[PDB]
Amino acid sequence: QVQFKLVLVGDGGTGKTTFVKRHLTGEFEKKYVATLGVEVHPLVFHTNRGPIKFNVWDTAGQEKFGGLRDGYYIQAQCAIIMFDVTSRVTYKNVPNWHRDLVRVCENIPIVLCGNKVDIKDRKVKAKSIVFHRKKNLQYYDISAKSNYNFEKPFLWLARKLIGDPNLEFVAMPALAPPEAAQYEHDLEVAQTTALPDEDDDL
Amino acid sequence: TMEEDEEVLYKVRAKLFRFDADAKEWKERGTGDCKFLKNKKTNKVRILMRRDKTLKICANHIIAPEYTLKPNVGSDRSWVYACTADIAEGEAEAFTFAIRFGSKENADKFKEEFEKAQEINK
Amino acid sequence: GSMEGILDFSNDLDIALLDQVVSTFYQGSGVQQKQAQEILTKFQDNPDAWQKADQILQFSTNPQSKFIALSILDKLITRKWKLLPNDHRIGIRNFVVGMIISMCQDDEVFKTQKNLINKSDLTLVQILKQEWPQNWPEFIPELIGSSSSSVNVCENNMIVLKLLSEEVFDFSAEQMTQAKALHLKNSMSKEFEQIFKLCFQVLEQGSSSSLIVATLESLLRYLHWIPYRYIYETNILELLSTKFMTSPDTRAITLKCLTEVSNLKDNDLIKRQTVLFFQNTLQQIATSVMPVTADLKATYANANGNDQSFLQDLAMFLTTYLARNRALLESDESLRELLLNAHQYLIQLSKIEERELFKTTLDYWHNLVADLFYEPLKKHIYEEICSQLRLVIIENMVRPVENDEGEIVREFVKESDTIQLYKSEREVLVYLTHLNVIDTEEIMISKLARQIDGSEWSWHNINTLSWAIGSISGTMSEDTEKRFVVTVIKDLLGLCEQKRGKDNKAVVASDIMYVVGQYPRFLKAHWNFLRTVILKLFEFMHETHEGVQDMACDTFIKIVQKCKYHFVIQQPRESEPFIQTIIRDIQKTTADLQPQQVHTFYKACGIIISEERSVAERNRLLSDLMQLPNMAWDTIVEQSTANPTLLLDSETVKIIANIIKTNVAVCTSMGADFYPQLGHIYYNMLQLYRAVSSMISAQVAAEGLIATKTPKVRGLRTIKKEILKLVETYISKARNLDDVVKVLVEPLLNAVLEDYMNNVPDARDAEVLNCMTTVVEKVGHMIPQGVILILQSVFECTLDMINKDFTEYPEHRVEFYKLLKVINEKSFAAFLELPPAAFKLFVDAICWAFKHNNRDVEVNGLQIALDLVKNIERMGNVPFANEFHKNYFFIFVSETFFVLTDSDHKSGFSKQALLLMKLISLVYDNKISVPLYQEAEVPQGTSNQVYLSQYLANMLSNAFPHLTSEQIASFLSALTKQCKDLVVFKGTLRDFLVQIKEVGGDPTDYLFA
Ligand SMILES: Nc1nc2c(ncn2[C@@H]2O[C@H](COP(=O)(O)OP(=O)(O)NP(=O)(O)O)[C@@H](O)[C@H]2O)c(=O)[nH]1
Ligand SMILES: O=C(CCn1cnc(-c2cc(C(F)(F)F)cc(C(F)(F)F)c2)n1)NNc1cnccn1
Ligand SMILES: [Mg+2]
Repeated sequence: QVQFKLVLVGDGGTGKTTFVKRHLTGEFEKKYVATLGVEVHPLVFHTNRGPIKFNVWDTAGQEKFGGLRDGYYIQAQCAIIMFDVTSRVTYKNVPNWHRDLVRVCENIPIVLCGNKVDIKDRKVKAKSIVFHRKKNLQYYDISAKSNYNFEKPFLWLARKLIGDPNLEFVAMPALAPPEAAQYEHDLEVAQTTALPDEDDDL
Repeated sequence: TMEEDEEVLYKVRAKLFRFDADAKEWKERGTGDCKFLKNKKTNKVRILMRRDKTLKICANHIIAPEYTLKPNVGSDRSWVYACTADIAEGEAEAFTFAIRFGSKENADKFKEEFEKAQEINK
Repeated sequence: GSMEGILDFSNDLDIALLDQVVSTFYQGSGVQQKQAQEILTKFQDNPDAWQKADQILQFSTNPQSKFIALSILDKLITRKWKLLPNDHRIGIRNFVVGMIISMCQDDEVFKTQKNLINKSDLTLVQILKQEWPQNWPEFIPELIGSSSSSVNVCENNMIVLKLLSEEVFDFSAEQMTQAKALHLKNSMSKEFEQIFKLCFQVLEQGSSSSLIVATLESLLRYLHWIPYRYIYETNILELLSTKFMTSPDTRAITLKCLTEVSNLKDNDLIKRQTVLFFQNTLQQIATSVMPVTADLKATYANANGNDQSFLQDLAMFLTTYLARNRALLESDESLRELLLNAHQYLIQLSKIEERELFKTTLDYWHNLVADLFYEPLKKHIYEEICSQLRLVIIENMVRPVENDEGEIVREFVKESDTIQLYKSEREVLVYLTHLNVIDTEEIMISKLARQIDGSEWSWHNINTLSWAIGSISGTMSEDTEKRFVVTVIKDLLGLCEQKRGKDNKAVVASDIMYVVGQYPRFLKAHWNFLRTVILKLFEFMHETHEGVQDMACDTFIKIVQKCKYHFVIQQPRESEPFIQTIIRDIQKTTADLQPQQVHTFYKACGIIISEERSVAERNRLLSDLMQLPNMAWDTIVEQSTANPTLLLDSETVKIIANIIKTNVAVCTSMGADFYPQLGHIYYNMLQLYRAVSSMISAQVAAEGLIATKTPKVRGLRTIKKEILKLVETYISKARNLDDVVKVLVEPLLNAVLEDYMNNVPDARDAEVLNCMTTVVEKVGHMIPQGVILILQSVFECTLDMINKDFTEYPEHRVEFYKLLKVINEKSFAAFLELPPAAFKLFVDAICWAFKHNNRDVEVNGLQIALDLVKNIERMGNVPFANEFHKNYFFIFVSETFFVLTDSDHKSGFSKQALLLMKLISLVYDNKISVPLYQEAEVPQGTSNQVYLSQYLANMLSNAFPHLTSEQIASFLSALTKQCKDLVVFKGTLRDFLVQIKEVGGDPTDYLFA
């Protein structure tokens, strides 16, 4: 099986776990429950070069919850460094995270992501984001909330890891699908629980 | 893709939710094109829906005639229904789905197409 | 479980069991991996786990186990080193040193366990930060001597020195006190001449590529700080720019080294060497890597080996050097080929498809063309470069936000990430156009002719060209612009009459709309053509074309914002000002638009009407414009004034919301001129607000809180929110404040305040607070009793909503503190009127705001406290100010200290420090009149300065008991002395934040200033 260890680092509350959960289940988690150490999630994308599986090590950004810290980076084959464009301090800390990461992983593809561009009051201005240049990191504006560019970090990493610049995500095969006591209860509860974000476009 | 011997009866942009009964909250499962697909060999109509930009399947189940579209208290542009065999994520699993559209008119169009597909499947 | 045995420290540590849990964590999966993770973290967190590090590093079979042991040592060294007995310090040192030595003498271990060796080197560096040089003076001389005994030791000593340099010069500012940073920097500086000796001899002598790379990696770090003589008075620049450019293993790091040299700090010899290493470097690229004609776009796209990173690094080197030094290349005719060849590589790099790399080259081009714009006699040097650059930018123009069609000739989401790139492309292209307007026009006209009668027709050939044409508007003087635009428009009109189909039409229509929208000066001078454009946009408002219809609305208001005057005057050969023609047809013109687009249309009409300064004529135009919504309004207030059930018609709720949204739109652009229309609806509008509010409360009562999520109640609350938005919008722009106070404010407060107060929390609209903020902001000084009523109705009930967690009711949270801020600013007397219990809640609410991580709340809370301290100080020596200080001075001091030190509110450091400095300075200026202590507590006549120091010493002693008394006293003495110099004050606070993270911080550190 083709599988790659990916470490995700960044200040607490930048949206690392929300971003991964979006890719895992499609959900958007509004609550902030801080990661305790690391959570490991397998994540598969289908490409024209076959399936690619990322073992995503979603590490804690809060220092008091940091766990093994750089011990998580051992044998990572790629990485995402996350910050929050509404919080300047999280960009200020990007060189520290990068420092600790490349001391363990000296030659891996790394994506820098500025998350939460859906928020109107942006604080880390586009023109300010230059740290990736001397460090050969790929950069993307992203929003786990709006899905803006949300596929880009994984598409770029897969291209670098497979060694194919023409790699593309492709549509999964769609098998033909198969052809009342607890149900009326659950349906009632579901009808009477309001859908979230009723003001969104969808 | 396994969609080559199927005809596109209906397509609409939508957002799909799944009900987490334990957490008592709706969770998004995917945003993209919801398609009603009729199999040229069996004449059976399925819902098949894929996420934008990852193209991952978030709905794959027969539009069974036993299903009923019901309103959600918070929306005039959504439908709720119980699905007993969705294979988007592997083995067939039962879900309570909600699907929301860009407008009430799209939601009402989805409903009549959903019911017509149910008659085809008979 | 079996794996938790390693957590029992009474028994000896089973190293085999440790290794199994570690392997389970790294190479396992699922539940077992998660269990092992939690065990390993508990093991690492054990405060005596370090005592087992030697046993793991000696007996373990698993390098990850040894890594984890080294992480445990790192925490001990960095946080508790000076608490250890001296024998344990020496033992840890000798033990780390000897482990590094043995890994480097074993060729097999040195080659396979780089991860563990690097972590060991960094661990040693942590020891150095604690022990060197004062308790290790011979470290550098011994390192240098041991280097010549083994290639492996020598190479690893370069890694240690690299890490030490990073820790001392690159990452010290936030991890060490100012004093300790200076000590370690001075120490490295005093011994660098020896270090450089070894580094230069390795580079000139060595052949081991791995040793050379490591030496060069360490040199990269040194270049951040070493004196320039080490770089220019040696032969090292020749080695970097020739030898180490030829081999690809050293080329990457050498190029990065030469980029930093292009940043080191009248000497004609130095200029010659700066020219020379550049010439050497470019010669090596041309002969060893690729010639200047090479297709780097293709090479990058292929992405072989490290080609992408090398091209990135080459762009950085060339842009960095040329931005600083191209003047050295510009006068000497013998250097002209070098100057242009370097810029030709940059042209080739600018053709690569890589957004972030393009921004890097574009930044350089901006730097260049802005210098050619001003510097005499320079632009002619770069004529051919600039001509090629015009082509590159015109062909890589990104979408200009206003263009709403894409891909399949459809609409979407906004391309948020391209806004800045377009602006940067526009900036350079505008400069390039000024540099040679003939060349730019010739290029654009020619591309355009080959769109029509040419082999180049496509989308993104018409698109990127149309966007470039629009983007240069203003670069030509008016007469040249006139001829250019006439040519472009005819030819775009040619393309649209002949390309047919949904897709073609949408593409060309968007391009024409963008261009004409970008040339309002041309429109102002040709009224007859402006008319035809406006009428064409009205046609497009009936387009089934998704995309085109929305863009026509945006283009209409974009044009009106610039050309409004020509709609308000009466044009020659017209029967009427054109604003009249628009208004008379507004039902038909907008008939097929969506409501938000209708409101945009009305907003644009209001822009035009406000140009009319004859008040009688303006008000008549406003009445004419609002004729349809007012007649709908009159009818609906007639119907729903007898059947509050009809107000439960969803259709009727949408109509009302849209009527008010229309008023909001016109008010936005008309501002103070909107008042006559506001007065037409005001009384009935507030009656409707009350009626709608009764319905919402009734629905919540009959259906439960869930009713607030239903479409009906959301629609009813939309009415209330838009009514609040309309009033806020007018009052924020009002010029006659007397009418605001005497006509608007009393009915508004009657309508909204008790409804807010008397609704359940989930039914309260945060927009009430937002409206009240503007009310207070504009006329608060004229309504002191009205501000009191606002506080009475919203203060305590909103505070109770938001004071149980930091997450619930986030909008109420943000608007709450904006309201308190403006009241504290503008009508502070209102807080003086509060009963003591409520004033105590006010202080609680302010400190509560402190503890938010939400910047939208934290910043206002810190500001409120500062303004409040100032408000109190302005009162002078009066009973209320004396009581305030006795009750709340130390509450503000301690709460401010708490968020300064808890590591969870670093985003507010600067304003926390400002507030703390203000508080302390109050006492050391004796601006507080009464004793801050109780009569018992301390001797009579004890100064508040003495008591404050006493209070703070006690506070910090109990909050940070690992500090020594002398650390605390030295800290406070420095802090107090510095309460008039914010930058020094802040450095002392930062020194304190470092010291509380460890044991045994030097109290003399606080003398740094
Ligand atoms: N508006 C917005 N909110 C987001 C976005 N992404 C994440 N969030 C929100 O930010 C908060 C933090 O979520 P989380 O994923 O736990 O961040 P984290 O980096 O994992 N924190 P930690 O490192 O401590 O575990 C959540 O409330 C989440 O809803 C986003 O893209 N937009
Ligand atoms: O005839 C055209 C020509 C195509 N065409 C596209 N766009 C345009 C166009 C757009 C603008 C706008 F303001 F919108 F930017 C202004 C102007 C003009 F210069 F005339 F003032 C023209 N013309 N289109 N419509 C129809 C209708 N029936 C049959 C065929 N085509
Ligand atoms: Mg997390």
